[PDB]
Amino acid sequence: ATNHNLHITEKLEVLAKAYSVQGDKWRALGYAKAINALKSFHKPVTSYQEACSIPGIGKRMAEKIIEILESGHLRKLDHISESVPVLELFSNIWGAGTKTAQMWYQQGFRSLEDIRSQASLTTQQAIGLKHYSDFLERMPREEATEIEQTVQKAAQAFNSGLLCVACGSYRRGKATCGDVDVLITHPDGRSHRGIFSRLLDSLRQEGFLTDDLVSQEENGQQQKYLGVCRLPGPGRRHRRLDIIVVPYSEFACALLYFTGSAHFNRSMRALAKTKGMSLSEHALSTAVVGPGRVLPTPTEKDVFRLLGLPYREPAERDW
DNA sequence: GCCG
DNA sequence: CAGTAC
DNA sequence: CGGCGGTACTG
Ligand SMILES: Nc1ncnc2c1ncn2[C@H]1C[C@H](O)[C@@H](COP(=O)(O)OP(=O)(O)OP(=O)(O)O)O1
Ligand SMILES: [Ca+2]
Ligand SMILES: [Ca+2]
Repeated sequence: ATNHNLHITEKLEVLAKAYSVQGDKWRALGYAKAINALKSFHKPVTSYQEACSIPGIGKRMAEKIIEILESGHLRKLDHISESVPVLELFSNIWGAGTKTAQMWYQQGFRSLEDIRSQASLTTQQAIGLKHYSDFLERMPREEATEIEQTVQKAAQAFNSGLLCVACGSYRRGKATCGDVDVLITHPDGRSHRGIFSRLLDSLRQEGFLTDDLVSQEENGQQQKYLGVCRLPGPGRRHRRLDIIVVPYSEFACALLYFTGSAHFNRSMRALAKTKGMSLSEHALSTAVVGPGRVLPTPTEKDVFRLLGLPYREPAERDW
């Protein structure tokens, strides 16, 4: 729909970003839920009382909204730390978070060139710094498709029955993507095994995979790769790529989880908890007693159904 | 930051 | 264990 | 006042 409260959310996003890079994770989360609540509200917010009735907006958030309504400006925006642009600069390095960004700032570093010459870097952060510009830009939707087809083609060379899906914002119909996550499975329930490691080998040989961030991550029977790819041809940029191989049993939940968004996932976890359940990339389960009971879910719709929730197409999962 |  | 990412 | 998910890898 249309955001009737753009004059409000524009300013709040600045604060959310400031709180974010300063390590204040929960405070940032509150702003994010608030901003989401505002831009999905059916009309302009016009009073403190009306603001408070909205779930996700309490007194402190309502005070700010009202200030914006009354004067058109937020005072807090004029008192945000001078360090925020620099901490944001450092936080856009893959492998570096707020703790690192603060350490670097406290060491006197103020630019990427300083990090490069005076700072110690993990192998991951060195790759993040090397591809900094390319990772900051979002790719055209059409490029996410080619990357998907590249992984798909290499995978079906081992087993034609394999199924590959690109999740994330791409699956949600965004015109651009921050990165690509390709989910791979097989319907026979077994042929997905033994594919992952020699798939990555193949993709390295043809020069598609350029760097590894996490070469291998084993979570249950899921296998995950985090790395960097680059399509053939002149002018092509380095892009963030994820490859997850999952068994068919967990495909619906994995699909649901990697499609996102992260806000949406969080909301579904909360909803699951109210019905005495848990939701992960692997399954929908009854709450812990020993472990819990895995409720089987062949399709994403079965997940919504077991949660007593009307299905939402991927395009409608922004939060 | 907000909620239960 | 702490930090980071998913 | 505590939860806002739980898990894996890197160092
Ligand atoms: N704290 C979390 N932060 C980010 N992603 C998470 C988190 N928890 C679960 N996920 C999931 C949801 C995401 O859809 C999935 C990977 O998607 P991701 O690349 O991070 O963003 P996105 O593809 O939805 O948007 P975009 O491409 O614009 O960055 O990881
Ligand atoms: Ca409220
Ligand atoms: Ca993505």
